[PDB]
Amino acid sequence: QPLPDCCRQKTCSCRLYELLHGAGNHAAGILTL
Repeated sequence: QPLPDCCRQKTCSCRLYELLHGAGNHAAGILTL
């Protein structure tokens, strides 16, 4: 999977993606399409 954006710009937590990727990864996969 893709790396964290906030981690690249250091504008927020990197594990932020894991939050949704674990509590609902499909939510982002479908909403994005």
